[PDB]
Amino acid sequence: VHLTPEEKSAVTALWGKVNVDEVGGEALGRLLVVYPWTQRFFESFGDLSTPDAVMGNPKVKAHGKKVLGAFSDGLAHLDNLKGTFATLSELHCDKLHVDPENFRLLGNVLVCVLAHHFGKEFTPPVQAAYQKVVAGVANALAHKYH
Amino acid sequence: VHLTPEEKSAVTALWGKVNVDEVGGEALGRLLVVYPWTQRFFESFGDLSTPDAVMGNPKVKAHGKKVLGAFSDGLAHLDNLKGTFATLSELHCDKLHVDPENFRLLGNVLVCVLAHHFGKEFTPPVQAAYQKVVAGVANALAHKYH
Amino acid sequence: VLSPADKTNVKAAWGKVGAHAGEYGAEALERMFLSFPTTKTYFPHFDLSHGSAQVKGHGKKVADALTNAVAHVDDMPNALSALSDLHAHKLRVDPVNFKLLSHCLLVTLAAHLPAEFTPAVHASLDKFLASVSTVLTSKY
Amino acid sequence: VLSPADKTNVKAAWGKVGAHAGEYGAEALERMFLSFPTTKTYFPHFDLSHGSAQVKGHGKKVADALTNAVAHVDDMPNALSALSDLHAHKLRVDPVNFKLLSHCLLVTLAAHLPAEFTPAVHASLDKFLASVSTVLTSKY
Ligand code: HEM
Ligand code: HEM
Ligand code: HEM
Ligand code: HEM
Ligand SMILES: [S]
Ligand SMILES: [S]
Ligand SMILES: [S]
Ligand SMILES: [S]
Ligand SMILES: [S]
Ligand SMILES: [S]
Repeated sequence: VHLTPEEKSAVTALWGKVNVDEVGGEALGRLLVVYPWTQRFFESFGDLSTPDAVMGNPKVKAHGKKVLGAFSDGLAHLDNLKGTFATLSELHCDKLHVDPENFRLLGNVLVCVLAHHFGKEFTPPVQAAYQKVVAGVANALAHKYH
Repeated sequence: VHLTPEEKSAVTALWGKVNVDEVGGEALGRLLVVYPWTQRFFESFGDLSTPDAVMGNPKVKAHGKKVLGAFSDGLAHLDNLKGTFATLSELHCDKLHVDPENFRLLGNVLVCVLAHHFGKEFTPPVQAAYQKVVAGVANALAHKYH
Repeated sequence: VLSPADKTNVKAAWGKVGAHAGEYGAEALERMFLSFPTTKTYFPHFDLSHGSAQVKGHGKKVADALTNAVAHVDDMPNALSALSDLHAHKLRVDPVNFKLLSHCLLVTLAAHLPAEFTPAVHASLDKFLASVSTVLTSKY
Repeated sequence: VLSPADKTNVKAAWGKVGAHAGEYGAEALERMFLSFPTTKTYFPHFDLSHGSAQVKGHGKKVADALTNAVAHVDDMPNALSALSDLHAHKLRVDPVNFKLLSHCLLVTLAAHLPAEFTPAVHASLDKFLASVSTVLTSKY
């Protein structure tokens, strides 16, 4: 996907301020709470019976850290997302069979987490740039379905 | 997209029996009837007030003929759908701003029309092959959003 | 909102389905499993091969649920309440998948009822299956 | 189905929105127009530039509709009946677009209410906006 230099600037400046140890777990936890059918894929994570149990679950925080690292890798390779996410696409598509609509959902939850964390700093133009990114990541993760 | 030789065989044998002057208008008409918000894009077509008016509308039949020709062109270039639909993608995305979910809808309506026309000949394996095709066409038409 | 004409159309088309309802439900399931392979992960304990007795038996259950919905079209949330609990709470079915099964049910009806599957009836059946799907996903 | 806890959560969060409701509706609209440019074709007679008085005035109408839905959360189809007629019949809004505006409304709430936008309240607000969207698309 193609961001303008101003879009790249907006995305890069905000991402350098993200707590990479926490935001991934926050987005994954909210995905499991808001879209409860995604809990089907995380049976081995233990207690997901309540929102507090989800957000306090150490396996959720740990796995969210890996998810955020993949988004960081996408941000560094904005015009080769397909090659970047190739092995991840085979995992999610060929072995896990996650419906790709859920890639869009997780991306939109990440956008909600960034808005929550950054407040008025997460301006409409900054959001518009992040929507391009999360859409490109979702599309690249789904290429093995395409 | 990649069809197996058996999938290609199933698709090609059925498509050679399609009435290319009628099936496109039938799918477009049913799209306008079943998903009425798509009528927003066809104000210049005249009377679309009732299902009979839609299916009997000569502009609907005429335009459906062009849509079916584009599907035929996709069937002939199954591994360069992106290049095949490039100018069509710019038209629908950059100038018309059709939401790409509607490309999937039209593809699924075409599948319904083929099932109606061919009956038991439209077996589950034949359908599965056509779903791969219409998904690939929809994805290629949406590339200018991607 | 199913209109009066929609309810008449759905009653008529499903009434013509008759005692084939079980077979058509099984065919719609096979269509879904072959066309949309992600749906197969919900049935790991099924044999999904053609002619499977488990798919045939399940297709009859699906058809009977739709018949119940038709017979109680004005009161579908109540009629399908136990089914919505099952799909959302226990099975945690992805809502995307109801669109896939609904499409395969329409394809199955189109392939078997050439006279009934007019554009108007097609529209009514799509609205009906969307209404059933809305009820079955209402309980996450 | 909005649970009792969902209704409490939605009442609380929207109650804290207070007299900013109009401004937040306008911001959600701007977010949608910039993030999802296809939505702009529904407003060709609007000036969609930042600070537009038409967007500000429309955002107040949107906020007032949601406030009406909150105040009549048990009877939303009736309260929003005229609005559902408008969007489906006259404007013929693509149902996909309600998901886009709902997402931008959540983003707007998240950006302005850091204390209220907990995971539980996030879930309740998403279900609420999905319920509003279902009503507004029920009339095609
Ligand atoms: C933007 C979307 C997503 C990204 C970037 C992402 C990223 C990742 C990463 C980096 C891993 C670890 C792979 C490894 O250990 O080598 C992973 C694993 C996994 N993901 Fe995701 N993911 C996404 C969406 C989803 C969604 C929506 C679901 C379920 C609803 C899901 C389910 C899983 C599961 C079950 C695993 C564990 C697989 C295993 O350990 O074998 N993913 N994902
Ligand atoms: C698989 C999906 C589709 C295919 C293959 C397709 C194909 C075509 C073709 C071949 C044309 C004629 C272009 C020309 O004259 O050079 C066209 C035009 C058009 N299509 Fe589609 N179409 C698709 C989906 C849609 C949908 C879903 C809508 C609206 C809901 C739509 C709206 C239009 C409009 C308004 C035009 C006229 C544009 C103009 O004349 O400037 N298309 N399409
Ligand atoms: C029109 C839509 C649907 C209808 C009417 C329907 C109906 C039913 C019925 C009647 C049962 C059996 C209930 C019982 O035996 O207690 C059932 C079970 C089940 N359904 Fe559905 N269903 C629908 C959609 C789906 C979809 C889209 C999926 C997943 C892709 C799904 C997955 C399942 C599963 C996994 C079971 C349990 C089967 C077993 O373990 O024996 N259903 N459904
Ligand atoms: C939560 C979702 C929504 C709510 C609560 C809502 C509410 C409203 C309200 C209250 C009005 C004014 C009614 C009147 O003045 O009589 C309106 C008008 C309108 N809405 Fe929405 N709406 C929603 C979603 C959408 C979406 C997704 C679109 C398109 C992307 C859309 C497009 C329009 C348009 C084009 C108008 C007419 C504006 C004008 O010509 O002045 N709405 N809506
Ligand atoms: S994940
Ligand atoms: S078209
Ligand atoms: S299976
Ligand atoms: S099912
Ligand atoms: S505009
Ligand atoms: S709106």
